[PDB]
Formats: sequence, structure tokens, C-alpha cells
Amino acid sequence: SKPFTLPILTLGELTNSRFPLPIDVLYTNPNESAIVQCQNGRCTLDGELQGTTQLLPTGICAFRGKVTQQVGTHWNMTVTNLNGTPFDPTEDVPAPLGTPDFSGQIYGVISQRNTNTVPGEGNLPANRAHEAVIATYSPKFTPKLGNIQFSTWETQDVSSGQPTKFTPVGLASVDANSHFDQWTLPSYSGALTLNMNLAPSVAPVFPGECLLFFRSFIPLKGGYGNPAIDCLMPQEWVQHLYQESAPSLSDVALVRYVNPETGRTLFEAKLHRNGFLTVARNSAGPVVAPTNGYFRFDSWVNQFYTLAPM
Amino acid sequence: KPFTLPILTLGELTNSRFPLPIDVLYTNPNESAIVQCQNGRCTLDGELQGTTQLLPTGICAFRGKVTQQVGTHWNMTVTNLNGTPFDPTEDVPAPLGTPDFSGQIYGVISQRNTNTVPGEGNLPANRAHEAVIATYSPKFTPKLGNIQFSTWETQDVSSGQPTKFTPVGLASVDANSHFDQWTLPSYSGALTLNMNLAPSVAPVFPGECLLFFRSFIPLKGGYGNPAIDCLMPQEWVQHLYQESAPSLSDVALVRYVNPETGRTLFEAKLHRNGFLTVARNSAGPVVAPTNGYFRFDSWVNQFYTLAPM
Ligand SMILES: C[C@@H]1O[C@@H](O)[C@@H](O)[C@H](O)[C@@H]1O
Ligand SMILES: C[C@@H]1O[C@@H](O)[C@@H](O)[C@H](O)[C@@H]1O
Repeated sequence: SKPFTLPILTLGELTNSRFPLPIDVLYTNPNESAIVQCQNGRCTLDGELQGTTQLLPTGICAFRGKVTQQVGTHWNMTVTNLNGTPFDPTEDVPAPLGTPDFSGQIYGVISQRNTNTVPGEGNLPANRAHEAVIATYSPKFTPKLGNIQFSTWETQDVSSGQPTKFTPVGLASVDANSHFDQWTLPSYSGALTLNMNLAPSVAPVFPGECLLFFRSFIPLKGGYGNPAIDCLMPQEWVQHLYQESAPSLSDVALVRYVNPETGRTLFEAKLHRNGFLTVARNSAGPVVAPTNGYFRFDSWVNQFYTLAPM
Repeated sequence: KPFTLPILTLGELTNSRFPLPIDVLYTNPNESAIVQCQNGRCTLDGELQGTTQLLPTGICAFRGKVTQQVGTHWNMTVTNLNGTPFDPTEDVPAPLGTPDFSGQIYGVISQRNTNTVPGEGNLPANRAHEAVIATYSPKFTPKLGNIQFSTWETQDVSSGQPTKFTPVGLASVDANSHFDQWTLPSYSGALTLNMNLAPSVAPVFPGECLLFFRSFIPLKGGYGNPAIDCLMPQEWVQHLYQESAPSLSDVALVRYVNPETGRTLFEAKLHRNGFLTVARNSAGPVVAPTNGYFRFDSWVNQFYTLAPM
């Protein structure tokens, strides 16, 4: 039986699995009323990706496809799998892997490199890129059906029928009107249709315990706010667990957040089979801990184990 | 502790020199330039070199603060990516993550103010705009803690506020844009020697050439199909760093294998300093099944003769 391990990486060496951002802090929010059911950064401890999760850091909240027509200014674009193959709505996933998993106005850059080349230009293609926003709560956001819409400030310099890439950067806004809610899933097929093939919701099932998140702060195109995105495990853990494919020997692994300098355990946590952490903590907010710290697998325990309060 | 490479197809790898997926394996035997990139550099026993760091989000990124205005141009002091002051006495070429090629790098500058306003709900103000960093410019001196960027925006950039550069692609590859992926920036300006560089790499055996992981990089406008070639993908850097396996010799023999058929498609030398060579004599992509990946075979020496591709 290949033993279970986590990579040895401080918070400053980890990245968020739900948006292309570094991890900034560990965070808890015991009194959260929302169901936590994100679809990116989902991976079982034995290395099975779930939801819309894929392995590339560059694939998180990215889209690939072709603009079909103009419809600020608005544009419709077909979306393929990120590897360029046609997305097959019959595959057992919620949406193309990499699709954003939260409601909001996602701000980024749309770029295009034409397929046709010009002989006068050494047989090279024309290009354009422009800022763009994708509203994931809109009824035109239907990645599961192979089509989404984005808007631009630019009014004309976007070409139909040409290869198109969305590179995410941040959020456009977090004002009331922008519907930013990190725990509200998009309707991947539109509002009249149920989401399918989701990774399951996660929650603590032990008194005194709460979810522990890896939190990143996300840039804003304008306006006021300090929005955050919380993931259940960083992208490097997803990648590592996928590589190792270690059998889970129980439903719950005991992990310790250790200070390598002093060799001391700062706190302990449960790492659950479906790929998320809980701690025994009675407050909300960031965890204040030495920047050299990281989680180390200790042993397999079970649902009856009582964590020492942080 | 036995040496390993991660098991990842090209479609599961990313470029260590720009935040892009790997598109193809590629050779260019007749390259006249010295290959001495500073990102994606890691020895086989897991020592990062040049300006290499572990975060995919850190590649060609900058953090710091705008100081003044001067297309509109802006001066920006840069810190380490973790926010701490960059110490020019540290033994690196420049802050880790700094771009390692000449060109006009296109991306977005974003800002989140330090001060908050009660009227506005005790939340800080924000702004982001397209920006371009010309790494060949005399104003590009990251080793001295200071760079310059330009924007189409003419005014909506604030001084003295935390600033982030998120790279997206190149602004142009026409002649006046000086894109040369193998020409290093002068991290302190042209009249100064770059220091603490990861070493140049080359085949030391007749009939061999470097093998690259190639990505195509987006363009803001104009014509071109520019590419960035890295010596090893970011995932290999991350994996080698984790395992810290001793290099038993100076050259590890690796085999590109088709997992379905078990067949070896070709073999390569993975050198101690962190790069591949193959026995091949033409420029262009390597044509190989999408399920293929490199697997560590054994250790050998500089004189081992590779099966021609
Ligand atoms: C509060 C304001 O928000 C947006 O309009 C920004 O572009 C401004 O610079 C300012 O930060
Ligand atoms: C060849 C041209 O290059 C730039 O001017 C782009 O903005 C145009 O859309 C076109 O691609």
C-alpha cells in the first residue's frame, strides 16, 4: 500500500485551485450559512478529480472556443474543452473542466489568433486582445451547452470564427448589482435546468469543528471591496494527490501544521476522504501562524477522533 | 531515494517561462543564440536557479507600488513576490519570477488601496488596466528594485498603493518590439553585468540538440505566432524540488513512452542542470501521441549515444 503524503509547501508556495491566485492565508468562518459545494479544487484523497477540476493552473476559470457573433458590447462564443476538442454535453461532468464555479462578473482578457494567414505577412496570422467580462449568473452563461457570452469595453475589434482564449484576471465588480457570491454555483445549462454530476457538498459533522479554507484575495477592475476566494485544497495538493493515487486507509487523515524551524506542532486538523479540512476552532477569520509552516500527514484516524482546539 | 519524473501528458503540463499550457515538444538545432533562460531552471536534485520560483502565478509577475507618472508611462518600485522588500544583495539575478526575455510583455496592472473609507463601507478602492512592460528598456531595472510600465489609460493609476502585474502575453512582435526569447534583460540596465545567473545549456555531443516544451503566447495585436520554449515545465520544477533526489550521474536517461502500447517512442538525455537533449537534426515539433510522457530509465554519462529520432 503506497503511503499517503502531502507535498511540503508553505502557504507562500501554494496557489488557489478556484482562481489563478497565490494562497494568502488559512481562514475559517464557522457561522457560514451557505452550502459549500465548489466544483474546482475538488479531489479525493486517493487522487480522483471531481466536479469541473482539472490539473493545469492555467486552466482554472479559463475558456477556449470561437466567437460566433456580436449580440457595453456583447459577444457570443462557443466553448470547447480546454485541450481544443469539442465539448461533449454527455460526458459526466457539470461543464467543461476549468469552468468557473461561482456567481460573479469575472474580469479577464479575451485574445485571438486567426487560423488564416496572410502571404504578405510572411504567412502569419492577425491577432487581437481586449479586456472582457463574463457574468456567470447570466442566463446566457451556458458552458454545459457549449456556449457563453462575454462583454467588452471595446466596441468592434473582436473577430467571428477565430480561435479565442479567455485568460482570467479578477472580478469586474463586487457591488450589489454584480452578484458576487463565491458559494453560489452558476447554472451551467441556464436557470431552467438542474446542474448535473456535481462534486458533493462538504461540511463538518462533529461538534465544535468548522471547515478550514485556503484563502486568496482577488483583484478588482474598479469600485470598492476586498473580495476573497476560498478553496478546499490548493492546486498543488490536487496535483500531488492525483500523482500519488494513494489508497485511503480510513475516511479521515490526521494532519499537523508544523513549524519546521522548531519542529513543533502549531495545530492539528482532519483531512477528509472527499478532499477538505476541518479544525476545532471557535472563531472566524485568518489563522495567524509562522510563514514557514505546512501540513504533514500524521496517521489515519476516524470520524470519532477529537481534535485539539486551535 | 530513487529519482522520478511526474506522470503527466503534454496536455497536463505548463510552461515555466510564461503562464501558458505546453502545446508541443520542439527542437531548433540551428539556433545561433546562447540558451540561458532564468525561469524554469532547476537542477535534477531540486535546487532552483536563476529567477525561478515555485508558483505558477509568480512567473513573469511583479508586486510593488507605483511612485509617479511620466501611451502613459508609470514608475513602479518592485518587491519580492511575497511582499517583503527586495534586497539587491541577495544572490539572485533579480526578484524571483522576473521575466527572463526581451520583449514587450502585455498584461494587467491592478491595485487595491491600503486605506479604507467609512463612507464607502470601510472597503478600499480598486482599479485595473492593460499595461505593457518593455524588458529591453533602460528603465527596466528590477535588480535595482524599480521598473516602468505603460498604459493606454491616461490617468486612473494611483501612486503609493499596492500594485500587481498579471502577465497575459506580448503586446507586439514586430521589429521595433525587440522580442527575442533568448536575449536576457539587463536586470540592472545595459552597462551592468547580470549576476548569479543560471548557466547556459547546450548539447555537448555531435548530432544532439536541445529539446524544448513549447507554448504559443497571445498577442495584443498585429501579426505573428510567437512561442516561448522552456527547458522543463513548471510541474517538473515543482516535482524535482519536492523530491530532492541525489543525482547519481551527470545525465539521466529518460524515455518518452506511450502508456497504452508500452512502446518507447524515443529517448532523451536529462542533464543534471535541468534540460533535455535528443539525437535530432531538424527544427520543428515532435509528432507524438497525446498520451505520451517521459519516464526515468537510468543514469548514464556524457558519452552515451542516443537512438536517433
Ligand atoms: C472608487 C473608484 O473605483 C473605480 O471607478 C476606479 O477606476 C477608480 O480609480 C476608483 O478607485
Ligand atoms: C491585424 C490587426 O492587428 C491589430 O490592429 C488588431 O487590433 C486588429 O484586430 C487586427 O488583428
